[PDB]
Amino acid sequence: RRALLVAGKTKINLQNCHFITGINYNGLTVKQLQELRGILRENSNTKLLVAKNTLVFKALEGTKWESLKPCMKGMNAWIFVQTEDIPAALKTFVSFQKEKKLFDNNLGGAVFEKKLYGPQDYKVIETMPS
Amino acid sequence: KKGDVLYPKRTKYSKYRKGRCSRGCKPDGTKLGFGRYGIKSCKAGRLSYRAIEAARRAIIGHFHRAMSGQFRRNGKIWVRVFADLPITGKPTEVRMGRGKGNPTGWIARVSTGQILFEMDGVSLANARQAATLAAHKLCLSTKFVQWS
Amino acid sequence: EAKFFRFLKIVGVGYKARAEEAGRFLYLKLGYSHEVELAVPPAVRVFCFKNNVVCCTGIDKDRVHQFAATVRSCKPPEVYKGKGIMYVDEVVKKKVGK
Amino acid sequence: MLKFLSKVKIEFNTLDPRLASCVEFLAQCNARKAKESNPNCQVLVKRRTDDQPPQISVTFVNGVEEAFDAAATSAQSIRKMILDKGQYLETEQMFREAGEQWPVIIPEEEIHQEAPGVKPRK
Amino acid sequence: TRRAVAGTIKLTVLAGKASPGPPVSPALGPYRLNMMAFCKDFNARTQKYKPDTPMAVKITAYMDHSFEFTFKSPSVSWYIKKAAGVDKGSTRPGHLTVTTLSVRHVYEIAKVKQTDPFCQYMPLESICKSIIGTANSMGIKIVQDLE
Amino acid sequence: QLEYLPGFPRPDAKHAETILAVPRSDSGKNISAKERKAGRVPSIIFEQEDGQHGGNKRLVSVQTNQIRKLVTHLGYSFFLSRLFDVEVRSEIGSDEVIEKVRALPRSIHLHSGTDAPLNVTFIRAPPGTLLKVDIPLVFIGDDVSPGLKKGASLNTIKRTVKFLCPAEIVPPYIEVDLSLLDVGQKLVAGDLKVHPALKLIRPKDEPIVKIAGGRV
Amino acid sequence: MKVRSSVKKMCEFCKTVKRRGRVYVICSSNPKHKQRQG
RNA sequence: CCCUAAGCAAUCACUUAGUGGAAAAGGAAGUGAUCGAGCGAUGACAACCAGGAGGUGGGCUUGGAAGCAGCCAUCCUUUGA
Ligand SMILES: [Mg+2]
Ligand SMILES: [Mg+2]
Ligand SMILES: [Mg+2]
Ligand SMILES: [Mg+2]
Ligand SMILES: [Zn+2]
Repeated sequence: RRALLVAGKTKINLQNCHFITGINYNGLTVKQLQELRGILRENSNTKLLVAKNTLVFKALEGTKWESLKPCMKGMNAWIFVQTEDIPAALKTFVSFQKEKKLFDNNLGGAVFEKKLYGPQDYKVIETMPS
Repeated sequence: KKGDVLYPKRTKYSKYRKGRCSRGCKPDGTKLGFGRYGIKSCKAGRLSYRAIEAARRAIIGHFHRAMSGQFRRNGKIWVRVFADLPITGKPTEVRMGRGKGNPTGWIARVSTGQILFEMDGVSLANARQAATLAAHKLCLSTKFVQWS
Repeated sequence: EAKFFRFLKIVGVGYKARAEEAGRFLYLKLGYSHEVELAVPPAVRVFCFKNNVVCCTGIDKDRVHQFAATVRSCKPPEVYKGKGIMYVDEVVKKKVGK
Repeated sequence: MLKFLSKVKIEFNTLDPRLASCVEFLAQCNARKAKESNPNCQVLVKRRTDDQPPQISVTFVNGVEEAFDAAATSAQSIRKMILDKGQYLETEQMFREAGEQWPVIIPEEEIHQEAPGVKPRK
Repeated sequence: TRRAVAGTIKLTVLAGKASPGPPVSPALGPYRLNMMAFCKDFNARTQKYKPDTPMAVKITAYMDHSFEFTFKSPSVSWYIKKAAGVDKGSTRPGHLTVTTLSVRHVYEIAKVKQTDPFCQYMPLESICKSIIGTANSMGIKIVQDLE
Repeated sequence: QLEYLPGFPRPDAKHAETILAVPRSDSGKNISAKERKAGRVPSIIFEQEDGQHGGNKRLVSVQTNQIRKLVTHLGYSFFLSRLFDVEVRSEIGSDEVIEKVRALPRSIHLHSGTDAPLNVTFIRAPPGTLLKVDIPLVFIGDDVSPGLKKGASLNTIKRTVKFLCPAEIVPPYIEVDLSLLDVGQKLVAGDLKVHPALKLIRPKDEPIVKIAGGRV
Repeated sequence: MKVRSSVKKMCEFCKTVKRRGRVYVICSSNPKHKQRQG
């Protein structure tokens, strides 16, 4: 029944999703975590969701978001970008690391147009605008 | 009635037979008549009225303590066993036969399966705990009964 | 080669521990009129350091652990001030002496 | 955790499906409890694009370095043998600091010698 | 920054009148905490408001005798028993109703209770239902409109 | 129109097992004890029609484990107010089906001390048979009722109500909603929501439940 | 050591152990809880 | 089996207490047999690691009672929680 929640939450999360990534949420306080979730929802259009690794992928199986399966280890927060404006969605977390000084919490792996880009790779996609 | 201790106000005769109590069951099975939870006996035997009242006091005190406020008084108990048989005895330094002795107490004859207490207006856990607390006052083997 | 180690702590004013002959003998001062002497068994050796700390080494785990238990049983820790012989990582829970 | 170590250098390829031990070790060693036991310690992360296997290579306080097979062993196993090796190096230390020769050595035939029970005597 | 938090104490002081002895006395004296800089920084903050506002402060005590405290606007209990009626909540709330309030005072307090430093992303419906919960905790009755 | 109405409880699919039976050659305490020693409960399958001369009776034995599991899972009253499929085979695991019938468990005897099953009675209920069934009551809405919010107590006077029921639409239970009950007033047997094809056997002025005055 | 016929676990730190064919209750927290059946 | 005439009898199970070869309420849960119940690769239990919050110090009581002396309420929110 608690998996039905995660199935529904990611079903609503993937209705307009263009981009899935992860954030290592080691050491983040509850106030910091809620602040990042709120920053991502008004300055951008992206919904953040902490869930099991095994549930999210099972709701990403037989789907467009199918090959992410290796990058589903560790304490992860899933950042379903439901807009098209990927550059602002990636810039606001860079602003978050710069302002709040949290360099242990990084963006690990992403899926865009069914391609798993490394964090080396989806940085020029933050550099380019529209 | 008579508050705590339960025995008849009067009897037709003062002195009764010993009788036999080691046998007797309920040949059709047993179901609760008033409550949702209950205590029934597993063996056949004799219970004194003091033991019945001790078990009733244990159930009442557990319901009084475990529940507070408005649900403290919402627990109800039914006593289905009644000590209506008088027992007699003779004093020391008295030889064997000069008639029956004076009455000394009251007993209840219990059969196998016979329901002793019934409970309602409480939780299942409190009913089980009150049944466990009441069983230690009784000389017969008992079992917790649930309505189903 | 000694693989197994167990470390004892001596707590108490005037309490001392002293090894004598290449680790084959242990001497304790536990507030008595004499010293308490323990003969270290074969394949076990003993050392004392500058923290009032006893060390038990050796190649048999059973003998080393048992000898450390024996040394602790010479003066087990008392509950009111923590004095006696105890393991280094052992937690003693104190109570208020009225 | 960090009371025997002076550098925890962890490197892994980000995409490879055996990164679980490395990221879990990063979870263990970057904790609030971990860095209040050794603020002088260094935790180094090297994210790389090539396909070397994940490798946790720690070095201890007395310069001893002992690498690990991160792709094949769990982070709790890594932590357990780090605790064991660090305790052994600490035992070897106050041994050398007090004039005792390290390693302490005994002949390997006193096991067969009979050992009577240790009775404390005056 | 790096300090392991020694303690965290909450504290109630009326607005601007922080003379450190009756409320700011043993409360900060128990944990070695300094009084002068704390009081000047507090009264340098709650000067914009009316005096005698029972404002609540959470002090994050430390080991280097340093302070990073957060000042919070007063409780919704005071906001509801000042904007509704008597200053005495029920003896048996949910059994003995004391004062009744409709929805609009709740809406205005929810507008006030969003201005806290850590509630920027909380929505007003959430705070409104929370305020109904606090009202039900006190015996205060809630309605649609009073006439 | 012989179907359960919308919004009414239906028998659950989880407890819709087939009761397996083998024939029994005799009656009495001797063969009953020998069957219970073999792990079986003595039984009988009969019908309403010729009550004199037996009811076209068939003596069978059912497994103790299945009967005990069904009585524990359903409950005693819920077992006796629900139709079952009974299959009679020549032996346990065979293929010679002797009778396959849809029957109501008319009675079950559990031992007064140990509550082990001693006897199960099945009455044949093809469609169009009217049976007197004791339907258990499920009380809901006690957390919403104004009478119990004020601290008053619930006097549950009846736990089962007897109804004459066609076999197709025997309700497994009747839900009694207590939500519109404040202190003092009571529900009677006429207030129970049933199918129109069910008839009360006892008078309609029989009190079911009553919220009695809490002690001030 | 408390010696009684009915030995019990009376806190979450109480463990039952069987030594020399006898039932004991040992407790890491409260030494009052230490019991022997007999 | 010997004492003691006749089996260290045969087959399949059980106990390791000399139970067998004295003794109850009650305790403990060893070792088997059968049927269930609940959870479980959607990752359960045990273990290790990180969080366990906000309205709020709920209202009353009250020298103080702040999750935790006592009475009443026991809701809501953000949440992975
Ligand atoms: Mg006959
Ligand atoms: Mg012979
Ligand atoms: Mg014997
Ligand atoms: Mg016995
Ligand atoms: Zn204990």
